[PDB]
Amino acid sequence: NSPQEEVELKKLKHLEKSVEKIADQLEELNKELTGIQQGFLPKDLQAEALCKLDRRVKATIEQFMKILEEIDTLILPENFKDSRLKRKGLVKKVQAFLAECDTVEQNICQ
Amino acid sequence: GPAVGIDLGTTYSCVGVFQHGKVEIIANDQGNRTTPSYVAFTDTERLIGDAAKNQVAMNPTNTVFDAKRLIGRRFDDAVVQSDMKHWPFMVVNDAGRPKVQVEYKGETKSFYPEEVSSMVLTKMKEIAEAYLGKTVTNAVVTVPAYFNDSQRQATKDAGTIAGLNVLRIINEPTAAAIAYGLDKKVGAERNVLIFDLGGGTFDVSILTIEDGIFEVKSTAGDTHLGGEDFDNRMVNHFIAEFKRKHKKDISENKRAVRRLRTACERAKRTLSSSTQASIEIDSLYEGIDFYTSITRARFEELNADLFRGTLDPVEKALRDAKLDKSQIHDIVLVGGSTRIPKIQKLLQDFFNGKELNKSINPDEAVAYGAAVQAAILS
Ligand SMILES: Nc1nccc2ccccc12
Repeated sequence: NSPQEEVELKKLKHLEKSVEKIADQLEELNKELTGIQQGFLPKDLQAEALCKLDRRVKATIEQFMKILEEIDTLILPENFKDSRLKRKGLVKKVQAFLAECDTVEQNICQ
Repeated sequence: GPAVGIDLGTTYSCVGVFQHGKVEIIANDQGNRTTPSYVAFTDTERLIGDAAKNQVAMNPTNTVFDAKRLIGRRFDDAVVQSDMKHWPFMVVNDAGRPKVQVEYKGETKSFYPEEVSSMVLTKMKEIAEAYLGKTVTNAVVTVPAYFNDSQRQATKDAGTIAGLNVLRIINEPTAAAIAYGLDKKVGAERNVLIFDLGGGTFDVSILTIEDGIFEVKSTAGDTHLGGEDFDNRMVNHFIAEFKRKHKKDISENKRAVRRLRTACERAKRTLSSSTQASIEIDSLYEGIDFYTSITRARFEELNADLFRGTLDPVEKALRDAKLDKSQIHDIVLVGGSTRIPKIQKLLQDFFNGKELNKSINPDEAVAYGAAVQAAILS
């Protein structure tokens, strides 16, 4: 438990915070995806309504990617175990959200 | 306000102001000393610079760049047709002239290359006004030495459309030479070589400076050779390494490749100050954490032919300028890629131990000289 580790752990707390902010946008898109599928819109209008969400899903994908690129700049030595665990869990969370992002893409602009 | 110096680069543009006996390189709204020469068109807005580049993976077909490769050129130009292959956006014919075609606010809209470069210049004018807190109209805009009458007039028109009073259109190698005050240097005529490796292009120029008057003696270099080629060789090395270490091919996972590329781009930069670079990319491909390293020596070997290949246009420039390598008074380094110690060593070894001009940031050297010229013309 070195002080120099708190610098790295704080960086990861800010990165985790930023991930929650992107995760909130993904959840709103999910509420709109389900919102069109179980909504009042006519069949032909639904296809357009679903595809209009394409800019936002690509925006959410890009943001998660920029977060990964930032996590990928961190050099965490072997002793910094708590920081390597936070970095593994955050990368895994972002990648599970990216799989959810891809699921939304599969259900739109078909 | 005062007059500014603008380097209107292919990938990144740069703006400088001469103040308090020194050139100050103006930072943009995102805090960057260079602004990407990018223009994005969307359903709701037109983005310029960093904002345009940040959404390039979201809206590739409607994000324009490399307009400098099209400005003042004919549609049927060999350069135009060969670069069209790599652009996600559309380049269309309009009575022999190229236009960029994009979807903007729901409708199909076309723009001339100088209309796009004028949006990029309006941004650099704004950047300068945001720093100085004063209105900027007067500017010195740089162009490469090989640019013709049409290519120069197109750039001059891009400044006119941007609301600038273009004080002068000057050559990039001349600007870099002004930055090092090679024209103030006492004595007879000075034969100066400019080594420009940066901004996706490579240009070797030979100048003659006699009593403040510059003369272009020769121009050589590869139009499509830069930092991106030195990155590829590192990316290939790592994909081959992951294959040996884990028997997995990451080359088809676009996101994994991008993660490796970004780490490679940074590791390259580190190898200019350090001898070793370290990469740690968790769950790169199929949950596999990629923990690796790359020495400066290794990077140099992977790019050995490419780095050496920078001496071919140096020799071709000397042949064409009818000069011996011993007859060169000054060597100037410009463009981010000149930062590589091997590039500097090979060029210094070739010139039998002559000290290169490398103090001024290679990314900023052309804007530095343009800012001196803007203050001289005022
Ligand atoms: N080291 C290095 N090599 C090429 C381009 C660069 C750009 C900016 C900083 C460092 C660079």
